[PDB]
Amino acid sequence: TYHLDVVSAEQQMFSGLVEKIQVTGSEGELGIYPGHAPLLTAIKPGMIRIVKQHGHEEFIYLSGGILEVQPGNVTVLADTAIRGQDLDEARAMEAKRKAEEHISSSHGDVDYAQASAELAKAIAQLRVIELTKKAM
Amino acid sequence: TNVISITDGQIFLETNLFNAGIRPAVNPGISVSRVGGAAQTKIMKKLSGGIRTALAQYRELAAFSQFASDLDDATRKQLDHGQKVT
Amino acid sequence: IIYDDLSKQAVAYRQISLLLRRPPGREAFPGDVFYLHSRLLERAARVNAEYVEAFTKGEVKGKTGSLTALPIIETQAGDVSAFVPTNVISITDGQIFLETNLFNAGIRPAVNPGISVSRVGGAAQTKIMKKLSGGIRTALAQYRELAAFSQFASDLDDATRKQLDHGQKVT
Amino acid sequence: AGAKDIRSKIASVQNTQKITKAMEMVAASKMRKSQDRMAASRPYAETMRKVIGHLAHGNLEYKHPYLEDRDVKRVGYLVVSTDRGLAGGLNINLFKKLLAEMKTWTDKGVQADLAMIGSKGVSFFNSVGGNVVAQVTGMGDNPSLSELIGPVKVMLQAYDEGRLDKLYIVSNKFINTMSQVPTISQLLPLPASDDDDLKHKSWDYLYEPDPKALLDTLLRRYVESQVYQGVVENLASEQAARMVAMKAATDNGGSLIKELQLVYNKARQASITQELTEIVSGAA
Amino acid sequence: QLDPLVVGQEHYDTARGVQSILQRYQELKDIIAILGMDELSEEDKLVVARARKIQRFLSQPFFVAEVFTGSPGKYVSLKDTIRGFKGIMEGEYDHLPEQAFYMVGSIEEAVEKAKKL
Amino acid sequence: QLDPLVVGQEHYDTARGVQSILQRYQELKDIIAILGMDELSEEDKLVVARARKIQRFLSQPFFVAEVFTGSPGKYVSLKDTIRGFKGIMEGEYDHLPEQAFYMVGSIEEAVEKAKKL
Repeated sequence: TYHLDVVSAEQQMFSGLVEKIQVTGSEGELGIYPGHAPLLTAIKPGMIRIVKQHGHEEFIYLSGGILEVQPGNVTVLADTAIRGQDLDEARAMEAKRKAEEHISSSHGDVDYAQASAELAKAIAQLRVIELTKKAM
Repeated sequence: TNVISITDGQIFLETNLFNAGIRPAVNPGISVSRVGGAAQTKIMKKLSGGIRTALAQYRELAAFSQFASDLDDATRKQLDHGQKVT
Repeated sequence: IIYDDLSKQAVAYRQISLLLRRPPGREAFPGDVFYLHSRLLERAARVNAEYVEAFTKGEVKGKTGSLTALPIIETQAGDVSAFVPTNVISITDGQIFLETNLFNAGIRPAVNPGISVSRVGGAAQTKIMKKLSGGIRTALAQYRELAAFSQFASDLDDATRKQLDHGQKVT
Repeated sequence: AGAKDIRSKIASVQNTQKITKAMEMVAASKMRKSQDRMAASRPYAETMRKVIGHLAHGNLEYKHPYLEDRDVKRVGYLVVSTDRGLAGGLNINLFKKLLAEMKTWTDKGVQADLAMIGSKGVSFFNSVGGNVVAQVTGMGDNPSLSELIGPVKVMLQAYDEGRLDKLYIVSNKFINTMSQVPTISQLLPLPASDDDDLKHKSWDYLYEPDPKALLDTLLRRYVESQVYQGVVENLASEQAARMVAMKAATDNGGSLIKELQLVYNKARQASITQELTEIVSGAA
Repeated sequence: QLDPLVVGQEHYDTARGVQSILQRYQELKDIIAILGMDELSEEDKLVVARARKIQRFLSQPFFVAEVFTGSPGKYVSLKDTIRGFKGIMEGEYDHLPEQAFYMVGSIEEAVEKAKKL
Repeated sequence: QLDPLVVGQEHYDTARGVQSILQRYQELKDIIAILGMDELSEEDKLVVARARKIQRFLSQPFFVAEVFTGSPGKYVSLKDTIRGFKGIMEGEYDHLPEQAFYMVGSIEEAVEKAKKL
């Protein structure tokens, strides 16, 4: 068997020893058995099939990525969203827009919000440094 | 405490407000007048109610002024209207 | 015996002293205000069988008498340090501190652990209770600060979430 | 003054000390988790950089614009900033390092373009009149690669279009729980970074369809991934800085209590003396 | 006198409900300041809306303040007070705007006033 | 005597500006004491940096105090000091270290003292 890693930029999706995989490579569907010669290809979105050793199959869904193969290593640099000149341009347009209208979304950290609010209210009109005679 | 008990109202003059530039230094949040609205001209009676509320909301929000940049514009509007009326 | 609000006997004594021009003391309570509550509370005692047998001239021989006292005091907004409350805290063998925050929050009786204590300790406690309760006190004393850390922290370690659940159960 | 004011102030400062100690605890846990997410990024970038080692530097090479060291007429920066305050000087040290270097660049007459991650830098450079071309904000403590695609896409699109000649990322580096450092590091043109595939002369890939098409997306994804790594290291560095700052603030509060209680005791004694002298010398 | 045995469970529960709703709105005000309204959950925004409507509804015009405001005073019987606060907390009036509750007096007058605003 | 009628507009206005800055600096000393100087807004750091200069520039060496400090005394004319404070407030000496202002005469002895550290 061969060692397969499925890894995203954010996290690792799979690791293990595998009997075969079936993969929708860009220029037509592909299959990797052991000892497969060194190869490098982009892939389309869809279910990859994994056959783990002792035959235990499992599926994984990939949104794209690059498949790469070496003597005993195969890895799939998956990625987290559909990547395509159609979508990336929309993202970049929104990012440019927000630079113009000067929007800012609030962070979602409700705990920092509450802590900072209580801190601001507790520290207000404390006037301590006038009361303790500390010079500063 | 005796004369605060006898009279009908109080004008509290604050030395901090007087230093910060606010002159006359009347402290609106603890000054009172128990004859109140009854004694004004009705134009003033009409118009000053909103100043009361503008300053009350400003005094409730003011604690955040030292973290203001973190605030939300929905309150930044009030927190600037308070400063402008003051 | 239960004295309801010695805090008011002190005041009545202050009045009936100042009416007699007897010279004042801190907070205006007359000089010997400590010796007012002291010579009272020191009668609550457990007296051994030889004092009983002497006092009663033999009529009862085995027994030990006793007189427990539960005085009540009334602080001003939780100020334990006021004059009379700290006099009495210095005379007695413990205190049950009733906390306004817990009482309003619905925790009735609002006993406040940690700051309340019985200095005779388990010697007074029946055996089964000394066994079962030996942990409760400090476990709750810790839970009440752990649940005060809670509010500024979602995403709690469940090694502590078990604790905040148990403490909430028992409370 | 008077006992009943100072005891109220002491109470409020003790409450403040509770707040800041809780925040120190929270930040100390989030640093551990953010550094775990930091260490969950290395594999992707490292393997992709080995692949680019083989494909681009190689024993034969492919002309790509991102590799060549063309003339500099204007420079882009990707700026990482926190979304939350109380971080200590972290943002302002970073912005001053950036501003010093951007001054040094504009002293050769080159313009500069900024893409902002995080809202604090957005506000700062709106104030100092920087040239912010794109921004993303509100990622908070959940950075994700998909949100970063926007600005990095803009900066790539402008680089290949010749509108930019060099591209930097500017961010903090987490080193120790007690020490982090602001850094400016180049990412286009791609640095020369060893990874000599001479050893790997033994083999070569079957490219499908062709090496140039693959190499283009490999470099695009690699730049995106280095921006993501920088965002996560900055997040972990923010959590470390907030932890040490809240520690300092809790000890400051703990000293202010020592001052206030001496003032309080003095007032207690003076009020007892002036009460008792008013009573006694008011007899007879 | 505020305990179930004397006021009845209906009254006691309505009172504790109003207290709970206000006490949670106090928590929420300082999230709303820092983060703005939109980050709240759907029931948090509904709690805020009911808490404001209760806070407004506790106001009332007095037959003796009639000289200061001019507006004629109202008398509200206890039945109508409980039925109003329970109906607000149960959401029976979530469709009226907040100003409709201010100074009306009884809850039917809230329902009437909401039309003209 | 501190009236526009008496000292003229410019002097009165400078004095009141100095008071306003120093008061705003007092209002910050508690937050600075607790949380440190880094949590201030970017414009408050400037208020603080100017107040800490105004405090020093209010210092002066006295002819009678040569006994204590050696440094020779200075006489500063009014015309020559309202100009210096108007300058510091308007931020035109805002590139000079604090200790440049400590124990000097007019603002030109400060601008000189900065060169020598």
